[PDB]
Amino acid sequence: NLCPFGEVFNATRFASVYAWNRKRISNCVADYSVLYNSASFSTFKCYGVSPTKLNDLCFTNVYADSFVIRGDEVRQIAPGQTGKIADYNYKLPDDFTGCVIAWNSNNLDSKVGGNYNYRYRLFRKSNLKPFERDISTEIYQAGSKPCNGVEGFNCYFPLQSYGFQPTNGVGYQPYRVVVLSFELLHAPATVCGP
Amino acid sequence: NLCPFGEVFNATRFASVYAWNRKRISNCVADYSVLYNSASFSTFKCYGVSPTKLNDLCFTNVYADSFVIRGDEVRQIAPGQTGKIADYNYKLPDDFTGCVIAWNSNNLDSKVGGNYNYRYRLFRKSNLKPFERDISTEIYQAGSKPCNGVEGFNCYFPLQSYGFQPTNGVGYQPYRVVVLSFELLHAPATVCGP
Amino acid sequence: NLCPFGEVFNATRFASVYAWNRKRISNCVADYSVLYNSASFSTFKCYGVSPTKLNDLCFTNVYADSFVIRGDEVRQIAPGQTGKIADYNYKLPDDFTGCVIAWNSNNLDSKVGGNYNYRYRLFRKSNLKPFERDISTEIYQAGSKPCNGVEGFNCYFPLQSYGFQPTNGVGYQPYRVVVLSFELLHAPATVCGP
Amino acid sequence: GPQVQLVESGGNLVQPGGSLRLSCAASGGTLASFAVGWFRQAPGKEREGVSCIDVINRANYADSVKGRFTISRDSAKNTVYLQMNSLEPEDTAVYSCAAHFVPPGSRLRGCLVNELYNYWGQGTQVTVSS
Amino acid sequence: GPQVQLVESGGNLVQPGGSLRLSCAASGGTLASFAVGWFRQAPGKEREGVSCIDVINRANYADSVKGRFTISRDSAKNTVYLQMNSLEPEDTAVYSCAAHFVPPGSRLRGCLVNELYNYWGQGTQVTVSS
Amino acid sequence: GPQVQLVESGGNLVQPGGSLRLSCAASGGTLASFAVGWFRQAPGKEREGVSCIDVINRANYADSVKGRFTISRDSAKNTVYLQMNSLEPEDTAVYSCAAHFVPPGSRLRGCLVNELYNYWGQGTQVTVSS
Repeated sequence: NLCPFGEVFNATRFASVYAWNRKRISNCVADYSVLYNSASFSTFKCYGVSPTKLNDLCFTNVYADSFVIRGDEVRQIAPGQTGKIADYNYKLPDDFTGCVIAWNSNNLDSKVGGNYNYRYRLFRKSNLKPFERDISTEIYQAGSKPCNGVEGFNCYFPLQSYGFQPTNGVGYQPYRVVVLSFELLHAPATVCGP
Repeated sequence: NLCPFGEVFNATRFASVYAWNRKRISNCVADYSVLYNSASFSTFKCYGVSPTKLNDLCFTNVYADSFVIRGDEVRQIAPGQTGKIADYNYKLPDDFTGCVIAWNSNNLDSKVGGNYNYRYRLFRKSNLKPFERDISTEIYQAGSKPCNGVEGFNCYFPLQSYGFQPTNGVGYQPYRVVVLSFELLHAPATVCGP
Repeated sequence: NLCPFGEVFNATRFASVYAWNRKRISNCVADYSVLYNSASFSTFKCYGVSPTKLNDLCFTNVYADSFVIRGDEVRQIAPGQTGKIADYNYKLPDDFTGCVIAWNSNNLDSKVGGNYNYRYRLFRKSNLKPFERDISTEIYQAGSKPCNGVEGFNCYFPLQSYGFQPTNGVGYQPYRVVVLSFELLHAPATVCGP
Repeated sequence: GPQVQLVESGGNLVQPGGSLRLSCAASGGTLASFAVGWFRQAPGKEREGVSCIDVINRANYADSVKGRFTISRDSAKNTVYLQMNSLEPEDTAVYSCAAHFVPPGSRLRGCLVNELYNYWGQGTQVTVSS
Repeated sequence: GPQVQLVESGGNLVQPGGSLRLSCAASGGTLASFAVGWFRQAPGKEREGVSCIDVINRANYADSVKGRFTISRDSAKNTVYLQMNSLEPEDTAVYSCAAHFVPPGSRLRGCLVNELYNYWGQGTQVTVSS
Repeated sequence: GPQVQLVESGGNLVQPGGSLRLSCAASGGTLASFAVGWFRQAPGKEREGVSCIDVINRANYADSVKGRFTISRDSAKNTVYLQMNSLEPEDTAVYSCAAHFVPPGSRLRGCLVNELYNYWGQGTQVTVSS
């Protein structure tokens, strides 16, 4: 009956941002204040709310979105951003109430030869809508010649790998990100607090 | 803000009808009359609603389903039809309030050697339910021997390709189809008009 | 228009429990008595509901989950069970109102050389939530060295085949299972009685 | 994939009395809508049809291979297999794949009776020797 | 598939001192529940087991190949690879695949002490020469 | 996979004037982020690059093969193909695959100007003979 936050922050691997992972957290009594005790989070921004004002007011939905991106893209995890991540991978609504936690995962997610197992979407014919997920892999038409499923010049495969190395700089190091969404919809209550 | 319906109508490739695509409109202001001006649509049928009182009526949901079928099958995209498409790929309910737009896409979807990239379901043990989508590819038992996953006599793969060629006759030419369903359910409203 | 229970119980193939199948039964009047009259069911336990009140009761939704397991695991298909099945394949909530039907399918699902086509999940880092479905195939860390996607010692592929042979004993014979979940929400009822 | 492509794999050097399974991978459409044939070209000799299968999955064979070869369909992988048994040295050839579409008003028609296909593969060589 | 089949691929003509990776793909069940072994038949000689792996992924090897050959498991593709290095001419053989199911009460148990297998492949030939 | 591996398949014995398509499968990352090149070493001769392709999908070729060989990218299968036409006996070599990562600030740079790659495959041998 406990709220299992341990699984969301202690995991061995995270999702790729293009195929980002969403987990519903329902039917749970939670303690939220003992999570902020970890002052090792390099990023911690909450929208429509202050970081210590949610122990009595409850909301019906709690989603744990999580993925990995590199240091220079973490700025895009916010309502109203642009860039490959914000527009082609993970987009937050403008009226988004929730929190954005990020921390540097270099000792975990990189290896000496490079760790090319996390991917992102480089190209897309239009921006995502908020919380849309695109897992398709069709050839991207970057020119006036139609690509016709075949790869070639101006006909690119839309997904790339991040190259994560321990000697990379901060803008190029892996950052694990978790977005908590507290939606204002109506349904029987699921999530409690301290 | 405004809803660019072009996203549903302008695509380079369409879905196969058996795996028909659905695009939701979350919250958008639309202009409906300047689309009906295109009298170059081979089909424009509206059910449960008046066909030119479309800017005054507001609706809770707006779904744009779209796919490709051949010309002689367009008769089947309607409430209460039969045929492989209506029963095994895309079925509309009998109380369907919405519109069915279709147009001939020969110059787009055909190729001189044939275009064999669009698929449909030929066989199914039972009819779909309204707005059901069946993407499975299990061997179809058309005889008395059980198929046991193996293809052979009376044991067929359920999906076929359409052969779209520019010289085909109209009943065999590709038709792009877009279906708009206007749901009146209890939830926040999404799409209005001018 | 009738509620199709025959199609859920008379099917040639069943799902594997790890990728168990779900079918919604909606917008239909159901026939319950001609199913309970069949005393050829090896198991028929109902929770939160009486087995002969189902002709007076209307329900908004009815879900038909089905899969195959071996005989002594049938004990685990109940609210509050443990074991590979209950914890890693198919878990029922404690507040489950519905029925669990099982019958021995040795004459169908066994083969003289062994039938290894049904699978189950052997390992998992945490228990499922009620009605969660896990179809992923990540290498399971059974040791202290990280597995890194590669199989080896203490680094196992999570899925196994059931070995169904006609000479197996009952605890090792295939049992087809169907669970009926009768949902009551505040919404129009869809499935009533005769 | 703008056109139907056909790729053959599985060719090897094998021994007399060996066995071998060739495959014909396809892209561009559902191969379950095409009639598929296998051909061989021995060194210096002309192409000869060897086997075929139609959309109803019925096979036909030439007599020089009948009883040794089996044509088979796996369209969940969009391929057609050619299982070759009891290989003797005179089976040394380049084995090619070929296909043509069957439109709805003709699905009940047989194969290696037209013996004319629009789409070809480049072939995979099989050499049978000691 | 009604029965477990095993197909071997990767056979080629290669050079002494070369290397080559054979594969054994399976259908009909999860290969991660079977003990898998590799055999070779050189021309005119009897089968010899060369390598095997059990369900907890421990490998055992023949004396003729220990240190040159590595058997390994990729069951997300339902296959078992045999990495063969430092090929000498006397490795010219037909390399076959073979498997048997390990039921739950026997998951801790070794291999090539159970050379009895229910399921065989047809073999893929490896020829090593200059 | 902790590391990027590259496996080459398709090597065969083929006839002069034949054709053959080699493939380079990859695991561990998206091959569409790596520049990929093909090399050969004939018996007794030194390794030579024959073809390469970069992340914008532009190809380069050696003169010994220019006009006959085609490098091509199929990133839905995470592979790079090498179609070899008009094979002459002097194409008999071991064909190896090789790749290195292209980070974002270098996506426009070309290829076989990187004759140094960080990841190699073991090679599949092609033999051209009568």
